[PDB]
Amino acid sequence: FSSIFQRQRVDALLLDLRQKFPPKF
Amino acid sequence: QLQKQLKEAEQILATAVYQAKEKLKSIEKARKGAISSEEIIKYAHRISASNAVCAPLTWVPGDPRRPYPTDLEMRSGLLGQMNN
Amino acid sequence: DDAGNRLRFQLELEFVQCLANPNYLNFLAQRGYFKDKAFVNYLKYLLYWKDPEYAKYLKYPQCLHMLELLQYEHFRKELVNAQCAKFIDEQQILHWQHYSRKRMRLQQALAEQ
Amino acid sequence: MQYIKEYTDENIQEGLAPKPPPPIKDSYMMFGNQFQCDDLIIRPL
Amino acid sequence: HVHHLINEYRPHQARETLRVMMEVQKRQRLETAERFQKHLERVIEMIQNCLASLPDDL
Amino acid sequence: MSGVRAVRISIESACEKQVHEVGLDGTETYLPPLSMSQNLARLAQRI
Amino acid sequence: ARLPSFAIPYAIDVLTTGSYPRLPTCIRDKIIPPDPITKIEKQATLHQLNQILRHRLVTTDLPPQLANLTVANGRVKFRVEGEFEATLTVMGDDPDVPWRLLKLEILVEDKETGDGRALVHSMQISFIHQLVQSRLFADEKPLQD
Amino acid sequence: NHEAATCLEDVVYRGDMLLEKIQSALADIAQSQLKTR
Repeated sequence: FSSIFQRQRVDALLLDLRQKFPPKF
Repeated sequence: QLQKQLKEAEQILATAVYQAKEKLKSIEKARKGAISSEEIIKYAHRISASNAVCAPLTWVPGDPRRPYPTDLEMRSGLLGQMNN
Repeated sequence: DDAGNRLRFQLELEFVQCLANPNYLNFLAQRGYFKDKAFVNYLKYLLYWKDPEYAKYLKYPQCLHMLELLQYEHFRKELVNAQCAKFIDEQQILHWQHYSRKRMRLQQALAEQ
Repeated sequence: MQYIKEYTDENIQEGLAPKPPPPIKDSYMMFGNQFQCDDLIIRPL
Repeated sequence: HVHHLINEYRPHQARETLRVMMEVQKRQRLETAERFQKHLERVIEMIQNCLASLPDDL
Repeated sequence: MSGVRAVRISIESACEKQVHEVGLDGTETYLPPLSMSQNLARLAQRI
Repeated sequence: ARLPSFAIPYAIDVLTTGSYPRLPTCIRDKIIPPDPITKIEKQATLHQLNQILRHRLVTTDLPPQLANLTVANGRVKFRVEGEFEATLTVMGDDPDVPWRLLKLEILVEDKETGDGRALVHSMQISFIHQLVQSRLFADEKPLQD
Repeated sequence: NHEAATCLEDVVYRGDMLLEKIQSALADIAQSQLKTR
């Protein structure tokens, strides 16, 4: 019968965006 | 004020012609079929001379009179006689 | 060869009239002809009585009604139980009384007044 | 009952190989136990 | 003799009833007909007052 | 009968009332919705 | 000697229709699954969606800066050509509906920063998508905010 | 019943030529406000 091996600074400054724009409910 | 009069005057008109255009197309489908009344009477006499497509006035559970012809009309039907 | 046309017409007529019997299709079901590839090719073909020209020789309604259920092939894998075939049979006869039940209420309405 | 095979493969074909429609029967019809022919008398007197 | 004489209204009943419902749909065709002029001239007067108010709005 | 002709006159079936489900001893229930432009919303909810 | 009824009506259903409406519809309703949307009707309903969208926006509070759009094919195609393209479609009727963010893409790009990859993963696209949609389900004023 | 079809269809046609004109009288000012922008 992967990564660009620049995501670490991409996510780091994206982390800076999360502490400025957090997710909002 | 001229355009807001213009949009709303047509808005009621659009509603007024919506039911109108609904009414125009409803009669478009009504007249497509037309059959003479005499063979209309004769056909209802044929397919239900006995209570065949319509039920009898007194029907009880266990009547062999069914919308399907049941086995008595099949074996007495012509298929059950000429080949089997 | 007028013999072939008439004889086949009445043979194929009673086949859907035999197919109008819900218990006959149940008899197909324990016989397991619902999944036969020749028969599913045949039963898709069998759908040519829907026109009124061939239906003036056709006399009973639910032959065409339950044949279309078989077309989806979902209905064909069931009916191995006789209880669902009986349920189809019982609801068909529970609504064949429609004209009788409609006429008796209007007769009751006219008798009450 | 009986299974039919003579004309089942006749009509699953190509072109006009499926049979043409039969003409309107203007003679005896053999439906069922009755005859139900055309132009019959409605009732005997 | 008594039983054959009484049954004569089985094709006769069909002639009254096939008539009587279809003047109601004719009536429904009719009562929607003057519905149409009561609708078409009721929006011409809508056009008329809008055209009457057309220069007066200046 | 009586030599009446065959012509094509319109006859509309009594489609005022429909039947869906039969209760005990008759008395069915009658349900046409006949909705307005709300029907346009449902075809876009599946979208 | 007695004779039964004949009934003309049912003869109309047999002859004029190839289907029989005085058969119990609940058999097919309970067992047989339904049928989807067909052709030659979706074009009209989409153009109905075309009209209600082009009248929604002339009513709803529009930000007039740069958002050129075409409401064609049921999607408004919300786009400013520098950074933003999305297809927003009303899920229901005209007046009080929220929106949905049916498609999302970003017009910002570079050809040598990433390793020949889309610099953004699709999981952020969804992470924005519901963030728009949860706040579209928070039912705010849709266009300005 | 034959003439009722004709009497109905004639006022339908009065609706038909009137709606075709005013939908164009809708349309000619409908796209006119597009190019106003």
